[PDB]
Amino acid sequence: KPYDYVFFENSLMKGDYFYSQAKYTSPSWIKNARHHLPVAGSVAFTPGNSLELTYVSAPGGDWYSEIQYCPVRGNDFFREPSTLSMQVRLRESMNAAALPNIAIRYADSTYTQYLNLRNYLKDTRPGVWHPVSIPLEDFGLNAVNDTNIKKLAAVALRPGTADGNEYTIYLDDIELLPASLPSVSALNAPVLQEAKAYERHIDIKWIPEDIKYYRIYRSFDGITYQPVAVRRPWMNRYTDFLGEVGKKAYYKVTAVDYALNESNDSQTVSATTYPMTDEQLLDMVQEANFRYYWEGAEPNSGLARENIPGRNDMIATGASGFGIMAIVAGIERGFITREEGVQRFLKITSFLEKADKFHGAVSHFIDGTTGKTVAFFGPKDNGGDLVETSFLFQGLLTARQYFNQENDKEKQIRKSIDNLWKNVEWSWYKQFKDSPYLYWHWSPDQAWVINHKLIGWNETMITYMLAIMGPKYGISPEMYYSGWASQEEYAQEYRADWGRVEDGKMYTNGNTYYGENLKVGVSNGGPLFFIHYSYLGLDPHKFTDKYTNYFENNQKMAKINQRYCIENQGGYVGYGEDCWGLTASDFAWNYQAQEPMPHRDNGTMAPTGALASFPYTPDASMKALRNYYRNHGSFLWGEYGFRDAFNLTVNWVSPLFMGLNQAPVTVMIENYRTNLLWNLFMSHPDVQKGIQKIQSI
Ligand SMILES: [Ca+2]
Repeated sequence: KPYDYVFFENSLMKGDYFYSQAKYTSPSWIKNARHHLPVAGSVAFTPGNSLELTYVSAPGGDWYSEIQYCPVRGNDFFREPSTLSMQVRLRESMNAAALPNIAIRYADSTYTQYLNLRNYLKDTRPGVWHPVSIPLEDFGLNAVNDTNIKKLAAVALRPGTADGNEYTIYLDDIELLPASLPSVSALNAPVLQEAKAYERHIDIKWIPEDIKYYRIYRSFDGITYQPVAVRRPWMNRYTDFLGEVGKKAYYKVTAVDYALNESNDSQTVSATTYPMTDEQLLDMVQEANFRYYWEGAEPNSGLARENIPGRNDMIATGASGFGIMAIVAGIERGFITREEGVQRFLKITSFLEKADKFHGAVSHFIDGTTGKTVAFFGPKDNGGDLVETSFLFQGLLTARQYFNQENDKEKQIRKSIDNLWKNVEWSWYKQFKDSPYLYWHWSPDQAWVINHKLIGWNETMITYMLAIMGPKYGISPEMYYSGWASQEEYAQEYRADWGRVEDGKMYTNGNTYYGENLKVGVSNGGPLFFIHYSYLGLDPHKFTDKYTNYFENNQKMAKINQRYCIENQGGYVGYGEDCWGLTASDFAWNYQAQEPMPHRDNGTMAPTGALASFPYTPDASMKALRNYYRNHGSFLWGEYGFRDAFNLTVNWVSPLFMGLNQAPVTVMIENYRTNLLWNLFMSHPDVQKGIQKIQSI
């Protein structure tokens, strides 16, 4: 599906808008918070909010503003646009010439020509939203399409007439649209299924034609409704964070087409928030994250999307393994029935049967509609990803132990998984017969070009575990020491290269951080997801190598991370006992692999850090959960659990939910609660054998 290339719809944060700039040279002025545009929460075309553009264009002064396109992982396919559409509202009547000049800033920081905004404003009456359409043509833009649209970095704004007066205009729904607006033959209300209240929020969900968005209406009395949110068609769900307990709200949803016609109302649903215990909070968090892998699954495969909003069709195989485990948990927790689960797993297993194999391994990314590998990370990564394969198969072997009933469907699930599992040629990923290491990747056409050795401490322990547990194409248990825990010079250098410290370059570490002596681990543990991914199924309580027991050591990493965060050397806003777990996520412009280390901390906290650490640091993780939900939920709690990351220091929250990050929360919560996934995985015969073999060295 194509996205609209949107510069602004709504700020997920209050106050100011991360993806904007506003600056000035006195005697001119533009209102800004840390050179970001203010977010007006009291006026909006698409509810939530709009951007406030309050300025003084004074003779001899200047101001500049821009609204920056927010890149989102996998947001690569867009409608071919012809127009820059905005909604513009003037607070006061004004000379139209005092309105801003407008341009588009390219990715290289050159600009289009500036146009007077007055020329696209039929009506300059204040206190009403005016649709504006600027043909891209008028900026002197040639044909815009997927190959070049991302060079349209920002909508730039400059003074009109320097008349020296203060004007406030509001800008909303700044986006590129096609010349021909998508239309719909009929514009029907979605079926609004229910409202589900929790403590601070109500979740509504509906079932759906190329509409623009759903508009959500809320009433506190059932009589008068106000528009509270919009949801794009890729989200059939809305999370209304009331922030208030015992609060009744009624909800009504309409569908809006690109012409901004509105369907009739859905049925009205209501719910009332109520106080929640920690148990209820765990349930809710597990459930919301589960949604990502259930209703949020790529529908053909049943598997986990890399991210939402992201590629519609691309599944991530590692995240899918995590999600598989989230789904098993979700069945046990009664979020879905076993039969629903079974149906999903029949689809999952049939799809994985058909997916491209690379010596039995899977690629990182697969197109869920075709089974074909997607070279999402570049043309070299177009074949097997053994680590992702291991994450997938950690999930599948867990599922295989779960679906143990003697019926034809669970038999088929089991059959399929056993065969998929047996046929992962782990040994192939040695590259050489005598390689001390597994390799991360193998390309069908470029062979070992990426050439990344699997060297711990990092996230890849389960890759070695599963490689060694593989019943047909297993590798020697010695590979755990020669590869994963390699003492070679090269492996030492590899560790120090990413770690930027010498600590843990010997696999073993032995240094103390925040009073915790870390037996194993690069630096003070690396991104905290290192103690999650390989330990969703592999029970770290039940694996001990010659250096350490892993629950003990992993738990130290969690505590170290929390203690770093409490200490908060960086002075980052909101870090503390209830806000910790530095780990990898997308941030504003790029991926970052954050750690409890100054050079890998910039104020960005991914909730998955603390939350998937539950089994290790339950109280600390429960504190995080409570904080994230009750204090930060207005921006941080969403339809698929917590947003991927947030940075209170720069006033940013992630626009996405990440396949990698949501399931660990469900799964590790579950392992803390019942040991479910651990017990499942650890009961697998091949798993037991491999562990025995490794521990007997
Ligand atoms: Ca808006």
